[PDB]
Amino acid sequence: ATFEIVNRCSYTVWAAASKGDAALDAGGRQLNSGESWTINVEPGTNGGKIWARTDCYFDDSGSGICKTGDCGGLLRCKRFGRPPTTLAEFSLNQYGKDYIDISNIKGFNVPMNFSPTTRGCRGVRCAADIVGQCPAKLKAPGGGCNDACTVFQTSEYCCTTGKCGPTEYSRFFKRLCPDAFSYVLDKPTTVTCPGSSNYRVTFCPT
Repeated sequence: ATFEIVNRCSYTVWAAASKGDAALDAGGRQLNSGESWTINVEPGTNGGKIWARTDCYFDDSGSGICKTGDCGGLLRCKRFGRPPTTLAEFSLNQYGKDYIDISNIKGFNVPMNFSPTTRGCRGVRCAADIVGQCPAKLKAPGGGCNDACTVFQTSEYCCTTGKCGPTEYSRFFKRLCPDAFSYVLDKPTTVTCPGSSNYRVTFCPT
């Protein structure tokens, strides 16, 4: 499957793509404002994610740091990134269908649209100014708007036992972005697409 990753932000981002235990494609790349990078993701990939990283520095070997979404200091991510990260999440060719969503469960750094470029389903979007509107206690000094699990490490926010409810913090993410997961047990906003669809992830769509 192809994923064109487009940075419409006025700032550089470093795109990242991983399934948690491995890179997808090269795993990451710099995207200056306006740039597009197309990756190939193997059919059947389960639990893939794409995200933006901000404020990165990498040496010539591809090792370094980012302020949001850093993945073990690598340009080319093999693992998931450090919150806060707005997440484009997907599982492909799962009993013949693909499934896509956006999640704020690991916080929000950069607005995003995640849409198919082929027929048969809708896209999803979280493009509101969550960083600007972020509750004081969730603001990350390194940049972005943390989720409450990251900040407070409670069973309720982290849904550790699988029984949690919505919270004042989750409700903030949900109010700003109804179409994204705001906590683990949120009413799903996952979209079913035809198996083997192709996609575009656009940072700063609006």
